[PDB]
Amino acid sequence: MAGVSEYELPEDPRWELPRDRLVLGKPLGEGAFGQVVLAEAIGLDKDKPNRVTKVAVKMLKSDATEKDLSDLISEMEMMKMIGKHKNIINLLGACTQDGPLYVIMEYASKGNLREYLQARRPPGLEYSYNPSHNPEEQLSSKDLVSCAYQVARGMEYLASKKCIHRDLAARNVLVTEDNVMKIADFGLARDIHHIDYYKKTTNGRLPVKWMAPEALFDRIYTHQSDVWSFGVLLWEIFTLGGSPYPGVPVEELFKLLKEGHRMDKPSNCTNELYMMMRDCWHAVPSQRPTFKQLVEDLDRIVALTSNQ
Ligand SMILES: COc1cc(CCc2cc(NC(=O)c3ccc(N4C[C@@H](C)N[C@@H](C)C4)cc3)[nH]n2)cc(OC)c1
Ligand SMILES: [Mg+2]
Repeated sequence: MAGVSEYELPEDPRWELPRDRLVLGKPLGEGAFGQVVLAEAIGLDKDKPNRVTKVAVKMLKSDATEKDLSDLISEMEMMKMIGKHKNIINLLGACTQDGPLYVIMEYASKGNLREYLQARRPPGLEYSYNPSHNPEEQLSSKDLVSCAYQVARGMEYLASKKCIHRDLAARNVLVTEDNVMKIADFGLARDIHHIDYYKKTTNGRLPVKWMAPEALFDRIYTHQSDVWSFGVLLWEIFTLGGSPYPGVPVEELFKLLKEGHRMDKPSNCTNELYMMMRDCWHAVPSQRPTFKQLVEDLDRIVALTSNQ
Protein backbone atom coordinates (compact mmCIF):
# COMPACT_ATOMS: atom_id res chain seq x y z
CA MET A 1 0.00 0.00 0.00
CA ALA A 2 2.76 2.44 0.98
CA GLY A 3 5.33 3.66 -1.53
CA VAL A 4 8.04 1.18 -2.52
CA SER A 5 10.63 3.74 -1.40
CA GLU A 6 9.36 3.13 2.14
CA TYR A 7 10.26 -0.57 2.13
CA GLU A 8 13.40 -2.65 1.94
CA LEU A 9 13.50 -4.92 -1.07
CA PRO A 10 16.16 -7.60 -1.00
CA GLU A 11 19.07 -6.66 -3.25
CA ASP A 12 21.14 -9.50 -4.69
CA PRO A 13 24.07 -8.50 -6.95
CA ARG A 14 23.89 -11.91 -8.62
CA TRP A 15 20.35 -11.19 -9.81
CA GLU A 16 20.02 -7.39 -9.67
CA LEU A 17 19.67 -5.62 -13.02
CA PRO A 18 19.72 -1.87 -13.81
CA ARG A 19 16.34 -0.54 -14.95
CA ASP A 20 17.94 1.09 -18.01
CA ARG A 21 18.70 -2.42 -19.28
CA LEU A 22 15.03 -3.27 -19.73
CA VAL A 23 12.94 -2.28 -22.73
CA LEU A 24 9.34 -2.89 -21.68
CA GLY A 25 6.81 -4.03 -24.26
CA LYS A 26 3.28 -5.33 -24.61
CA PRO A 27 1.42 -6.95 -21.70
CA LEU A 28 1.35 -10.75 -21.57
CA GLY A 29 -1.21 -11.40 -18.85
CA GLU A 30 -2.87 -10.00 -15.74
CA GLY A 31 -3.90 -11.66 -12.49
CA ALA A 32 -4.67 -11.49 -8.78
CA PHE A 33 -0.91 -11.67 -8.16
CA GLY A 34 0.04 -9.03 -10.71
CA GLN A 35 0.93 -7.95 -14.24
CA VAL A 36 3.39 -9.56 -16.67
CA VAL A 37 4.89 -7.84 -19.73
CA LEU A 38 7.07 -8.89 -22.62
CA ALA A 39 10.38 -7.08 -22.42
CA GLU A 40 13.86 -6.85 -23.86
CA ALA A 41 16.84 -7.08 -21.55
CA ILE A 42 20.14 -5.63 -22.72
CA GLY A 43 23.27 -7.45 -21.61
CA LEU A 44 21.57 -10.00 -19.38
CA ASP A 45 24.50 -12.32 -19.86
CA LYS A 46 27.33 -9.85 -19.27
CA ASP A 47 29.72 -12.08 -21.15
CA LYS A 48 27.65 -10.48 -23.91
CA PRO A 49 26.76 -6.97 -22.69
CA ASN A 50 25.51 -5.92 -26.14
CA ARG A 51 23.09 -8.83 -26.37
CA VAL A 52 19.31 -8.42 -26.20
CA THR A 53 17.17 -11.12 -24.61
CA LYS A 54 13.39 -11.42 -24.74
CA VAL A 55 12.17 -11.74 -21.16
CA ALA A 56 8.97 -11.63 -19.15
CA VAL A 57 8.80 -8.94 -16.48
CA LYS A 58 6.36 -9.57 -13.64
CA MET A 59 5.19 -6.68 -11.48
CA LEU A 60 2.56 -5.58 -8.97
CA LYS A 61 -0.63 -3.73 -9.89
CA SER A 62 -2.00 -0.31 -8.92
CA ASP A 63 -4.29 -1.78 -6.26
CA ALA A 64 -1.58 -4.07 -4.87
CA THR A 65 -1.34 -4.28 -1.09
CA GLU A 66 1.55 -4.95 1.27
CA LYS A 67 0.56 -8.61 1.19
CA ASP A 68 0.89 -8.74 -2.59
CA LEU A 69 4.37 -7.24 -2.42
CA SER A 70 5.53 -9.79 0.13
CA ASP A 71 4.21 -12.62 -2.04
CA LEU A 72 6.12 -11.37 -5.09
CA ILE A 73 9.32 -11.14 -3.06
CA SER A 74 8.81 -14.61 -1.60
CA GLU A 75 8.14 -15.96 -5.09
CA MET A 76 11.43 -14.48 -6.28
CA GLU A 77 13.41 -15.63 -3.27
CA MET A 78 12.20 -19.23 -3.41
CA MET A 79 12.93 -19.65 -7.13
CA LYS A 80 16.53 -18.97 -6.12
CA MET A 81 16.52 -21.84 -3.64
CA ILE A 82 14.67 -24.27 -5.90
CA GLY A 83 17.21 -23.78 -8.67
CA LYS A 84 17.26 -24.16 -12.43
CA HIS A 85 15.55 -26.81 -14.52
CA LYS A 86 14.86 -26.78 -18.26
CA ASN A 87 11.18 -27.50 -17.68
CA ILE A 88 10.27 -24.71 -15.25
CA ILE A 89 9.90 -20.93 -15.49
CA ASN A 90 13.31 -19.79 -14.28
CA LEU A 91 14.46 -16.59 -12.59
CA LEU A 92 16.70 -14.45 -14.79
CA GLY A 93 16.99 -11.21 -12.83
CA ALA A 94 15.17 -8.54 -10.85
CA CYS A 95 14.83 -4.79 -10.48
CA THR A 96 14.58 -3.96 -6.80
CA GLN A 97 16.03 -0.46 -6.87
CA ASP A 98 15.29 2.90 -8.52
CA GLY A 99 11.61 2.10 -8.94
CA PRO A 100 8.87 -0.57 -8.58
CA LEU A 101 9.76 -4.23 -8.02
CA TYR A 102 10.32 -6.17 -11.23
CA VAL A 103 10.92 -9.93 -11.31
CA ILE A 104 12.47 -11.06 -14.58
CA MET A 105 11.62 -14.58 -15.68
CA GLU A 106 12.06 -16.85 -18.70
CA TYR A 107 9.71 -15.92 -21.53
CA ALA A 108 7.32 -18.45 -23.04
CA SER A 109 6.11 -17.12 -26.38
CA LYS A 110 3.31 -19.60 -27.07
CA GLY A 111 1.24 -18.93 -23.95
CA ASN A 112 0.02 -21.67 -21.63
CA LEU A 113 -0.56 -25.34 -22.41
CA ARG A 114 -4.35 -25.04 -22.51
CA GLU A 115 -4.58 -22.39 -25.23
CA TYR A 116 -1.56 -23.95 -26.93
CA LEU A 117 -3.40 -27.24 -27.39
CA GLN A 118 -6.78 -25.67 -28.20
CA ALA A 119 -5.19 -23.75 -31.06
CA ARG A 120 -3.88 -26.99 -32.55
CA ARG A 121 -7.06 -29.06 -32.45
CA PRO A 122 -7.75 -30.80 -35.75
CA PRO A 123 -11.25 -30.12 -37.14
CA GLY A 124 -12.19 -33.79 -36.75
CA LEU A 125 -14.73 -35.27 -34.34
CA GLU A 126 -12.51 -36.78 -31.64
CA TYR A 127 -12.03 -33.30 -30.20
CA SER A 128 -14.17 -30.18 -29.81
CA TYR A 129 -13.87 -27.10 -32.04
CA ASN A 130 -10.71 -25.02 -32.35
CA PRO A 131 -11.58 -21.70 -30.65
CA SER A 132 -8.54 -19.93 -32.13
CA HIS A 133 -8.64 -17.65 -35.17
CA ASN A 134 -4.97 -18.43 -35.70
CA PRO A 135 -4.92 -22.24 -35.77
CA GLU A 136 -1.47 -23.81 -35.80
CA GLU A 137 -0.21 -27.18 -37.02
CA GLN A 138 -1.69 -30.07 -35.05
CA LEU A 139 0.58 -32.08 -32.76
CA SER A 140 1.51 -35.70 -33.36
CA SER A 141 0.75 -38.59 -31.02
CA LYS A 142 4.32 -38.55 -29.72
CA ASP A 143 4.38 -34.78 -29.32
CA LEU A 144 1.51 -35.14 -26.85
CA VAL A 145 3.24 -37.85 -24.84
CA SER A 146 6.52 -35.95 -25.02
CA CYS A 147 4.56 -32.91 -23.86
CA ALA A 148 3.43 -34.90 -20.83
CA TYR A 149 6.95 -36.21 -20.24
CA GLN A 150 8.45 -32.73 -19.92
CA VAL A 151 5.81 -31.71 -17.38
CA ALA A 152 6.75 -34.79 -15.36
CA ARG A 153 10.48 -34.00 -15.29
CA GLY A 154 9.72 -30.47 -14.15
CA MET A 155 7.48 -31.72 -11.37
CA GLU A 156 9.97 -34.45 -10.50
CA TYR A 157 12.60 -31.75 -10.05
CA LEU A 158 10.29 -29.56 -7.97
CA ALA A 159 9.50 -32.61 -5.85
CA SER A 160 13.20 -33.21 -5.26
CA LYS A 161 13.50 -29.61 -4.11
CA LYS A 162 10.65 -30.23 -1.66
CA CYS A 163 8.42 -27.90 -3.66
CA ILE A 164 4.65 -28.40 -3.68
CA HIS A 165 2.78 -26.57 -6.43
CA ARG A 166 -0.74 -26.87 -4.98
CA ASP A 167 -2.25 -25.83 -8.33
CA LEU A 168 -0.67 -27.89 -11.09
CA ALA A 169 -2.83 -27.36 -14.18
CA ALA A 170 -2.51 -26.93 -17.94
CA ARG A 171 -3.10 -23.22 -17.40
CA ASN A 172 0.03 -23.28 -15.23
CA VAL A 173 2.26 -24.83 -17.88
CA LEU A 174 3.84 -22.46 -20.41
CA VAL A 175 5.30 -23.16 -23.87
CA THR A 176 8.36 -21.55 -25.47
CA GLU A 177 9.14 -20.89 -29.13
CA ASP A 178 10.87 -24.29 -29.23
CA ASN A 179 7.83 -26.08 -27.80
CA VAL A 180 9.37 -26.65 -24.38
CA MET A 181 7.00 -27.23 -21.46
CA LYS A 182 7.78 -24.98 -18.49
CA ILE A 183 5.91 -25.24 -15.20
CA ALA A 184 4.72 -21.93 -13.78
CA ASP A 185 3.45 -20.46 -10.51
CA PHE A 186 5.28 -23.08 -8.46
CA GLY A 187 6.85 -20.44 -6.24
CA LEU A 188 3.66 -18.81 -5.00
CA ALA A 189 3.24 -18.48 -1.24
CA ARG A 190 0.47 -20.47 0.44
CA ASP A 191 -2.23 -18.30 2.00
CA ILE A 192 -2.69 -18.44 5.77
CA HIS A 193 -6.42 -17.76 5.51
CA HIS A 194 -8.98 -20.40 4.56
CA ILE A 195 -9.49 -20.53 0.80
CA ASP A 196 -12.84 -20.40 -1.01
CA TYR A 197 -14.00 -23.24 -3.26
CA TYR A 198 -16.32 -21.34 -5.55
CA LYS A 199 -13.74 -18.68 -6.25
CA LYS A 200 -13.05 -18.61 -9.97
CA THR A 201 -9.72 -17.17 -11.07
CA THR A 202 -8.89 -14.18 -13.24
CA ASN A 203 -9.49 -16.37 -16.30
CA GLY A 204 -12.59 -17.90 -14.71
CA ARG A 205 -11.32 -21.34 -13.73
CA LEU A 206 -12.29 -23.39 -10.69
CA PRO A 207 -9.12 -24.59 -8.92
CA VAL A 208 -11.09 -27.37 -7.21
CA LYS A 209 -11.20 -29.57 -10.30
CA TRP A 210 -7.45 -30.04 -9.87
CA MET A 211 -7.42 -30.54 -6.11
CA ALA A 212 -6.85 -33.96 -4.59
CA PRO A 213 -9.71 -35.12 -2.33
CA GLU A 214 -7.53 -34.81 0.79
CA ALA A 215 -6.57 -31.32 -0.33
CA LEU A 216 -10.25 -30.70 -0.99
CA PHE A 217 -11.72 -31.94 2.30
CA ASP A 218 -8.87 -31.86 4.84
CA ARG A 219 -6.84 -29.30 2.87
CA ILE A 220 -3.76 -31.53 2.96
CA TYR A 221 -1.24 -30.74 0.22
CA THR A 222 1.57 -33.20 -0.45
CA HIS A 223 3.62 -34.34 -3.45
CA GLN A 224 0.95 -36.98 -4.01
CA SER A 225 -1.72 -34.29 -4.14
CA ASP A 226 0.25 -32.81 -7.02
CA VAL A 227 0.33 -36.23 -8.67
CA TRP A 228 -3.46 -36.15 -8.59
CA SER A 229 -3.41 -32.85 -10.45
CA PHE A 230 -0.95 -34.34 -12.93
CA GLY A 231 -3.60 -36.91 -13.77
CA VAL A 232 -6.00 -34.07 -14.47
CA LEU A 233 -3.32 -32.36 -16.54
CA LEU A 234 -2.80 -35.56 -18.52
CA TRP A 235 -6.53 -35.53 -19.20
CA GLU A 236 -6.29 -31.94 -20.45
CA ILE A 237 -3.44 -32.92 -22.76
CA PHE A 238 -5.23 -35.76 -24.52
CA THR A 239 -8.43 -33.75 -24.74
CA LEU A 240 -6.34 -30.90 -26.16
CA GLY A 241 -7.23 -28.35 -23.50
CA GLY A 242 -10.55 -29.86 -22.47
CA SER A 243 -12.29 -28.82 -19.25
CA PRO A 244 -12.27 -31.34 -16.35
CA TYR A 245 -15.55 -32.87 -15.14
CA PRO A 246 -17.86 -31.61 -17.92
CA GLY A 247 -21.41 -30.99 -16.74
CA VAL A 248 -20.43 -31.74 -13.16
CA PRO A 249 -21.18 -28.74 -10.92
CA VAL A 250 -18.91 -27.62 -8.07
CA GLU A 251 -21.10 -28.58 -5.12
CA GLU A 252 -21.71 -32.06 -6.52
CA LEU A 253 -18.02 -32.65 -7.24
CA PHE A 254 -17.23 -33.21 -3.56
CA LYS A 255 -19.77 -36.03 -3.34
CA LEU A 256 -18.84 -37.94 -6.50
CA LEU A 257 -15.10 -37.84 -5.78
CA LYS A 258 -15.87 -39.39 -2.40
CA GLU A 259 -18.06 -41.98 -4.12
CA GLY A 260 -15.15 -42.92 -6.36
CA HIS A 261 -16.31 -41.20 -9.53
CA ARG A 262 -13.58 -40.54 -12.08
CA MET A 263 -13.50 -39.00 -15.55
CA ASP A 264 -14.01 -41.19 -18.62
CA LYS A 265 -11.16 -41.83 -21.03
CA PRO A 266 -10.84 -39.16 -23.73
CA SER A 267 -11.57 -40.19 -27.33
CA ASN A 268 -8.01 -40.29 -28.65
CA CYS A 269 -6.12 -41.79 -25.71
CA THR A 270 -4.43 -45.16 -25.25
CA ASN A 271 -5.49 -47.45 -22.41
CA GLU A 272 -1.95 -47.32 -21.03
CA LEU A 273 -2.08 -43.54 -20.71
CA TYR A 274 -5.56 -43.66 -19.19
CA MET A 275 -4.32 -46.25 -16.71
CA MET A 276 -1.68 -43.70 -15.74
CA MET A 277 -4.42 -41.14 -15.09
CA ARG A 278 -6.27 -43.63 -12.89
CA ASP A 279 -3.16 -44.34 -10.82
CA CYS A 280 -2.82 -40.61 -10.28
CA TRP A 281 -6.51 -40.47 -9.35
CA HIS A 282 -6.12 -43.17 -6.70
CA ALA A 283 -8.32 -42.55 -3.66
CA VAL A 284 -5.37 -43.50 -1.47
CA PRO A 285 -2.57 -40.88 -1.57
CA SER A 286 0.15 -43.42 -0.71
CA GLN A 287 -0.78 -45.64 -3.64
CA ARG A 288 -0.44 -42.97 -6.30
CA PRO A 289 2.78 -43.19 -8.33
CA THR A 290 5.64 -40.78 -7.66
CA PHE A 291 6.87 -38.35 -10.32
CA LYS A 292 10.03 -40.46 -10.52
CA GLN A 293 7.91 -43.39 -11.68
CA LEU A 294 5.82 -41.16 -13.93
CA VAL A 295 8.99 -39.93 -15.64
CA GLU A 296 10.22 -43.51 -16.03
CA ASP A 297 6.98 -44.71 -17.60
CA LEU A 298 6.35 -41.76 -19.89
CA ASP A 299 9.92 -41.86 -21.18
CA ARG A 300 9.34 -45.45 -22.24
CA ILE A 301 6.01 -44.53 -23.84
CA VAL A 302 7.58 -41.64 -25.77
CA ALA A 303 10.06 -44.11 -27.25
CA LEU A 304 7.21 -46.39 -28.33
CA THR A 305 4.80 -43.66 -29.46
CA SER A 306 4.92 -42.67 -33.14
CA ASN A 307 5.08 -39.36 -35.01
CA GLN A 308 3.01 -40.71 -37.88
C1 LIG B 1 0.97 -13.31 -13.54
O1 LIG B 1 2.34 -13.74 -13.57
C2 LIG B 1 2.66 -14.87 -14.24
C3 LIG B 1 3.99 -15.05 -14.60
C4 LIG B 1 4.38 -16.19 -15.30
C5 LIG B 1 5.83 -16.40 -15.69
C6 LIG B 1 6.25 -15.31 -16.65
C7 LIG B 1 5.88 -15.56 -18.09
C8 LIG B 1 4.74 -15.34 -18.75
C9 LIG B 1 4.96 -15.74 -20.00
N1 LIG B 1 4.15 -15.75 -21.09
C10 LIG B 1 2.91 -15.20 -21.18
O2 LIG B 1 2.36 -14.62 -20.27
C11 LIG B 1 2.21 -15.36 -22.49
C12 LIG B 1 2.86 -15.49 -23.71
C13 LIG B 1 2.13 -15.63 -24.89
C14 LIG B 1 0.73 -15.65 -24.85
N2 LIG B 1 -0.02 -15.79 -25.98
C15 LIG B 1 -1.17 -14.97 -26.33
C16 LIG B 1 -2.12 -15.93 -27.07
C17 LIG B 1 -3.51 -15.31 -27.30
N3 LIG B 1 -1.50 -16.34 -28.34
C18 LIG B 1 -0.29 -17.14 -28.13
C19 LIG B 1 0.42 -17.46 -29.46
C20 LIG B 1 0.68 -16.43 -27.16
C21 LIG B 1 0.08 -15.52 -23.64
C22 LIG B 1 0.82 -15.38 -22.48
N4 LIG B 1 6.21 -16.19 -20.08
N5 LIG B 1 6.80 -16.09 -18.94
C23 LIG B 1 3.42 -17.14 -15.62
C24 LIG B 1 2.09 -16.96 -15.26
O3 LIG B 1 1.21 -17.93 -15.60
C25 LIG B 1 0.37 -18.43 -14.56
C26 LIG B 1 1.70 -15.83 -14.57
MG1 LIG C 1 -5.31 -19.14 -13.98
